[PDB]
Amino acid sequence: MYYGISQFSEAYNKILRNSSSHSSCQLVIFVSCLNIDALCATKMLSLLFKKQLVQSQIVPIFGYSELRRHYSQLDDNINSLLLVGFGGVIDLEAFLEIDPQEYVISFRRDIYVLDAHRPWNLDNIFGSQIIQCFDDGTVDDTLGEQKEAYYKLLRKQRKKQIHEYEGVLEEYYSQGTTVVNSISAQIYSLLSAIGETNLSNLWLNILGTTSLDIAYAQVYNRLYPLLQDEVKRLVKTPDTLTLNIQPDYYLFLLRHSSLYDSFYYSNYVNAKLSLWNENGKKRLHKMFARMGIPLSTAQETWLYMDHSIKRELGIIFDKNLDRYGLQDIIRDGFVRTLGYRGSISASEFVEALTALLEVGNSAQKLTNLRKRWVSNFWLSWDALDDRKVELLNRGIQLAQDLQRAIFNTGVAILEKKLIKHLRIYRLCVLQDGPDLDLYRNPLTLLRLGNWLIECCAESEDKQLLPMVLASIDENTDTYLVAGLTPRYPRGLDTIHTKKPILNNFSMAFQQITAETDAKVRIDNFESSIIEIRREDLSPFLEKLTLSGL
Amino acid sequence: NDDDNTEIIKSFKNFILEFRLDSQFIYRDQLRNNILVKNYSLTVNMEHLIGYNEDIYKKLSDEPSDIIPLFETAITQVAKRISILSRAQLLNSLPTFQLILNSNANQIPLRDLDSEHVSKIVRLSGIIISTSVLSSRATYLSIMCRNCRHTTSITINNFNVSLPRSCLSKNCGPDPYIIIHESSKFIDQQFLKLQ
Amino acid sequence: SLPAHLQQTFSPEEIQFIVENEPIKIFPRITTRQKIHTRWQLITTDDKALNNMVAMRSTEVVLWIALLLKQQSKCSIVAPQWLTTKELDRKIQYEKTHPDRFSELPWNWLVLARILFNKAKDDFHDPIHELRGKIQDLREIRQIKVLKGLKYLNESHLQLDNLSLLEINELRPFITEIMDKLREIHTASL
Amino acid sequence: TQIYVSPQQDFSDLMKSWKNERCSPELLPYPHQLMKRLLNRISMQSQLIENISMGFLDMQNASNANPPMPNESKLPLLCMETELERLKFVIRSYIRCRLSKIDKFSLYLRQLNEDENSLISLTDLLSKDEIKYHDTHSLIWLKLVNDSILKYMPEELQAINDTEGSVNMIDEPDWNKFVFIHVNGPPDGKWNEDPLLQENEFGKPCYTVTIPDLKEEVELTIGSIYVMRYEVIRDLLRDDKVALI
Amino acid sequence: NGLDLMSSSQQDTNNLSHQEQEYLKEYCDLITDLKSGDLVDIDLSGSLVPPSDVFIDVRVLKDAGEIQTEYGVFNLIKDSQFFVRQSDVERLIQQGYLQKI
Ligand SMILES: [Zn+2]
Repeated sequence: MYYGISQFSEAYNKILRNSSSHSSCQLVIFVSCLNIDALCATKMLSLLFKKQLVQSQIVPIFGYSELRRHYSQLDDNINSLLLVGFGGVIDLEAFLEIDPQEYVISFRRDIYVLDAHRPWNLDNIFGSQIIQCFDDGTVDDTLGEQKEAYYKLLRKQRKKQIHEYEGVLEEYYSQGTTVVNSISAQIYSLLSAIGETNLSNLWLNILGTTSLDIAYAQVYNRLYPLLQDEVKRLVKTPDTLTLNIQPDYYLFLLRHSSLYDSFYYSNYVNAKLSLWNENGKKRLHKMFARMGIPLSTAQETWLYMDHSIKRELGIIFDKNLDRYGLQDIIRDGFVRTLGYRGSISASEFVEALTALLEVGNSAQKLTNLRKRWVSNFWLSWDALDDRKVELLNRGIQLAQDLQRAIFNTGVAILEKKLIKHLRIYRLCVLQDGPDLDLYRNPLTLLRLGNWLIECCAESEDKQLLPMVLASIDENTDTYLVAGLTPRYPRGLDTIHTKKPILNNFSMAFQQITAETDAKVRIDNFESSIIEIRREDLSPFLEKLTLSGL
Repeated sequence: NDDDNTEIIKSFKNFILEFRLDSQFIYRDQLRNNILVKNYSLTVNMEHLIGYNEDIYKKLSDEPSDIIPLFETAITQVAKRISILSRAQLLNSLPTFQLILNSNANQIPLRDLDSEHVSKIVRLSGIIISTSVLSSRATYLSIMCRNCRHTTSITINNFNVSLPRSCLSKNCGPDPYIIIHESSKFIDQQFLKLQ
Repeated sequence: SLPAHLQQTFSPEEIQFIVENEPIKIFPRITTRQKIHTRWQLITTDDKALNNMVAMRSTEVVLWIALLLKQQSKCSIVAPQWLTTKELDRKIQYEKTHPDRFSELPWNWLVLARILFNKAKDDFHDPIHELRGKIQDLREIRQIKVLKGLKYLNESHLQLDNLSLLEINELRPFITEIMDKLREIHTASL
Repeated sequence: TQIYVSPQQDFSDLMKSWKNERCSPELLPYPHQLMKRLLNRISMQSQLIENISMGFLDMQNASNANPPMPNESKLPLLCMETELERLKFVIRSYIRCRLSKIDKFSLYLRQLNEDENSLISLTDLLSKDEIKYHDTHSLIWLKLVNDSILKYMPEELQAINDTEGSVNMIDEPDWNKFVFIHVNGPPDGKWNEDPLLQENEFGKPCYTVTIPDLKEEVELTIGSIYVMRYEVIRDLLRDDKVALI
Repeated sequence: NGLDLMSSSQQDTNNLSHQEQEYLKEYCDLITDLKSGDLVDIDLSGSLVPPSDVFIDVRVLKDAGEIQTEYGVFNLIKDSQFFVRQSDVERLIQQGYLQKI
């Protein structure tokens, strides 16, 4: 590894020696837009560098074209550069035509790349001195064999060693993309090693960790005890600030919407009870009647909801959920209270942030969309501070609206049975429908796909197949295709979790595009999301059917 | 009996004098600006009351008609505290302050009202179809006897009193009292119809 | 400075600046004693205090320098004597018992309070909310006394012994104009 | 001024002069020597900060060497530059206020200047650039108003400096405006050798002033804020005896 | 700053009379001349809000290239945030190229 866990501080010191100045901006940070963990890490770094009065600039970027153009724009004055949320999986030097002899003097510049994706470019570490990254503890133990082959490959019977090295490199490659650690977690480890921990840093670390609950529950479960222990280690006065471990549930905005809607819109409850048809609603009404909460009482705001039932809700759930089999909905979460404002949970706050990112405020229209996205990112960033709450109530109401729209589209999809079951991978295309303009956002498409894959997993089928989802943008006449990984049921043991399910869609797309002159545009930081032509979708599809996945 | 009333009044006065968000005591400034313009009233939002402490809201929702007057007299006590000087010891033309509430609870249709909504706080919407003419109501009654012929005063609240039996201590009648209309305080009441 | 009518009175930012250009006490966290190193050599403040400074000792600096050192970890501001509950209690008792005289308070009243409450939060020995409420009560009663005293507006003169800068500033454009109008009426009538 | 006790005394005098000028209803004279010292001080301060910045920059960019130690390096330079910025702001505000006042009373000042009997001359009250400003502004405004309106105006009243008829065009300053004062007393530490102050019961030395129009006598004790007209208090202001707020 | 800002206030300033326009031009000339005398080291046309803080956060409003500063360069990438000195961006803020003081 380049920078181990114990070396962070040392590297940090170097930054000061190259950036701490009186009247010169010598530090620029590029952030992976449309990502919560990157936003939390950027906030923590901004606070850190505002403490010691180190001048800096924050620049959001969306695509690799923007990254290349912005790097080409930069001047030689910038000694230190930060790249948070991307860059691990590709070789920057080849992309950025970096000449080490041009930057020898050594260490003319410094580029610190900080990413969480686990399959990363081996040459980027073992070949280059200018580029350096913060390892999470993977190179030391996992790559004890690949490095030997790379070092050896960097009298006629000696070709056996070359063949073995080539085979080892090939075996290391052709692996799916996954995430195994958190950027905010690494930054908080650095902060704990330095000695600048406090409540704001703990809150941001909690947000960054809990942003992965939907997709990387294994990482979340591996990392949770550290957060619990750290929170334990660290009169209602109008200036109090409380962080506690309160029971919480897999519910959609429980403390801001009625309990009926909370049960209605919850993805896990939907998957377990089939609420898209009438039998689901009948079962929900049976549930409510047997618990004993009146239907008129359960349809009121959580503030005015009955105090006694609010107190005994835990016992009611414990005694009633076993028959319906929802006993996996109860978990432990973090709750933050400040004075007389109210109570917010981490899940609710991250859903509000995600929805505020989603909604707020040919090539030219694509550029306009991308600048709208970066403006939404900045507005979401501004919403972080405690002095603004009209930028969070709006986010909560927009989250409610977006979840309603997603539910309305998913029920129609499941009615129409558009999910075609092929031999290898499932496929569905949203050819026509209402409010299809909302799905031009990749994060909204991922939300819809997450709900669909949860619904598919919560069935009796014994086939784990990748799912392909596509949409339409009639103005551009292009399909937005995103590949989705299969997921195990949330109520499963750890023995069948030897390795998380990988994603081969990026490899398949790149191979097809490199062997066939298709009219696509692969520039998103997510390598499994592409834009394809309406006329070019199908042939491409058959190609993907005929290619080794 | 009187101890509980004093405790409730103290709780509401502490709520008024201690509630602050960021760097502003909103309700005290509201009282100031209301007294300056001669609008003896105060507006309370449910969310602030619940966030401050839940027991006060629970008691208000339990028996509203008995608890509201205590709050409306705590308001005028605070107003007299923060509007006039003791001067080491006058007009004092400050009547009992009016309390106005706002809420965002679930609405209840008119036809849904039934026996379980008796003596409860409800929110509902309709259309006004007719307004009655305003009438007078008594609040501070100066009462004179006829045989013993002494003076007494009666204070009347509007929520939820008759001529006292026997005289105050010779051998008067059952209710030998009359109403002195001068030196009496009156307010306005109006009737409305909702559809 | 013209800006319409901003040439006649002081804006609140100017009041904050003129108040923060005042001495204050400080407990430094570092040492800068000369070797027996760059000279401060400032022009509008004595350097000998700053240069000949040793840690954990009392010294006097201007308020803005104290705030600048407080932004880093190089400072620990000492709160004044009048910012404590036991002093404000006797003060408020003095206003309550005397219904005609304004109590003696520094002319930086409410302003040093605002600055210290905004910046120097973790160095107070008393809870912040209690002090803020007591200061609010003081402001309330002084406002009542000012409103009561404003009724007499002679055309000759007036006396206001112990009013702070903000209280005079927010009342100047009204009292001045009313008295000027009265003077004009009287002079035109003779 | 004739000599300096300390530059901080000059700063205090400048601040007091600015405060007096901002609220006074009449244009006051010009303290030439104070700003003559202050501008030169600013010149040396800027020169030295630039020299030291050049020195550190050359030391850092001649070779790798050793980067400057963060301690006792950034904070002093920050303090000097921010102090210079604040002083520049104060000077700028004072100059702009004086420019606004000179713009207001241009015609009255010009009429006063040509009077030989007036012991007050334009040279004392103004800096040279202000004299040039007044001259050019008056000339251009007169040319504009003559080209716009007065060319069609009858000759008998074409003059804009007319003081006869119904209404006069000369804008005299209002000497009777009410101002807020703080009785500073004598500037000396003894504060008791002044030949004007008197005594009341319980000591409390006071200054006695009279209002010619109202036929009254008003006591002005030390340490009390008053609300008094400006005409009767010009001398005490000019003697640094009272300070306007 | 005595420039009349023809690059950005009414655009063509044609609602003024020609005499008023030449008066405006000569007044701009006078303002430029005035600060060329003994006050060359002070910018009179600067801000009049007293300097309260030394380091502030500022957000870009319009896109441009990179601008040279003293010992540094500021690349005005569209919609970015700077944590820079207060005494370095007042000119840009007055011009309207920056936001969120
Ligand atoms: Zn009787």
